[PDB]
Amino acid sequence: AALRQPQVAELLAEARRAFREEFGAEPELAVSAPGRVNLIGEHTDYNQGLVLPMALELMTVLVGSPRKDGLVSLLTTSEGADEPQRLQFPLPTAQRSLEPGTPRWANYVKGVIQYYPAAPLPGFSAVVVSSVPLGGGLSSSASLEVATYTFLQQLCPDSGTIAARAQVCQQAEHSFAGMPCGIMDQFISLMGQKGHALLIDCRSLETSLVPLSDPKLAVLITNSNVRHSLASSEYPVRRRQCEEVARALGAASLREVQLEELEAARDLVSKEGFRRARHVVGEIRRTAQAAAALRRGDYRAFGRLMVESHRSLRDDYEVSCPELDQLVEAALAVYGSRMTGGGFGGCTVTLLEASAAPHAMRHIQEHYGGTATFYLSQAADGAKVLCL
Ligand SMILES: O=C1CCCC2=C1C1(CCCCC1)N=C(Nc1nc3ccccc3o1)N2
Ligand SMILES: OC[C@H]1O[C@@H](O)[C@H](O)[C@@H](O)[C@H]1O
Repeated sequence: AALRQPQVAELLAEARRAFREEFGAEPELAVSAPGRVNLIGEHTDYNQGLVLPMALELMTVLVGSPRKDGLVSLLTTSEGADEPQRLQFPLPTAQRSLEPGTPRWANYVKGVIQYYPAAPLPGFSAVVVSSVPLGGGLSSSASLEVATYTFLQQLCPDSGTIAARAQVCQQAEHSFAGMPCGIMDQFISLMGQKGHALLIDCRSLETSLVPLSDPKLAVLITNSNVRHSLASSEYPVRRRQCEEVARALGAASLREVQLEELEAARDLVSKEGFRRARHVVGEIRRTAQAAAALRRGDYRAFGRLMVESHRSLRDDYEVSCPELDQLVEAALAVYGSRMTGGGFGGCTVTLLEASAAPHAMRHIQEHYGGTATFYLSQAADGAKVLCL
């Protein structure tokens, strides 16, 4: 109906024309980094827990060339970017360090350059494009962080690990966008592989690539086209009260605490507090079950754990919103459905039979009060490079 096609050949083609227009030469490099859907394991990554994301064909592309003048020149063409669409700045030095400011989309690139571990980092000219809906809950900011990082490696190869690069991109998000994210979005955008979900242990940083082949099974992502104020503001608050519980219970994280251990600890925590822990502590177990459900290829089954996720995010972690609750109702008539990412708006993810839709999308559009947009998501590759 209103399914947005990933248009990735078109997206690279656009970036290249805009580059040749803007800088008077053919760009030497293309990189991409995907946005992401989390299938299951919400608000667990910063509780040293488990997540089961996959990477999307929705991506951010940098096309660009090194410079010799030690300065960075950026053009973005992504419609929703705040103005101006261009920014230049000198590379940071021991004296001058990059600072967050205006425009906001540039803060992601600045952050990553500021924390890039390797040297010498030369200047560069780049066009930035993205088919990741900006602020839609599919990690537009992680795709731009990891796209930038991936471009910096072509200018000055790091001798790093996947985790060190994820932490760089994550620090850019903390310091330059004031968003105190865990490691999920960066990790999946680095490490995603076509036809696989990526089970991440956010305690050990051991990762599994779980085949998601079977073409009988689809993932429908539905953009609510809503972002509530509470989003930016309430994520840190949830994180802070996850620390208080861990503090009180002598646990270095909520990973190390067990549902039986917290049931017996109702006395020692807020009703807000216990409700947030029964989600996390719970929400870890079900991601482990889901993982072991995918592997066994039971796609009805971890419906339950997915719908169970949603209920718990909505009733216990209190980070759903009426729009998310009702896209779920609309779809859940499909193996399953739940909010995905940080919540207070953005997208749901629905695990249906490929054949089922586009009845899901006749029905969601015609039973969602807001504006639905759809992606039918193949599990995608992570960060990529194409020499031009
Ligand atoms: O305002 C917010 C708060 C919610 C989270 C968030 C945003 C904005 C910040 C900059 C203006 C647009 C919206 N952008 C992103 N991600 C992003 N990915 C991009 C890829 C290419 C170009 C620009 C990009 O911005 N995320
Ligand atoms: O599942 C909740 C997730 O929210 C994301 O939007 C954030 O970037 C992740 O680190 C994770 O905390």
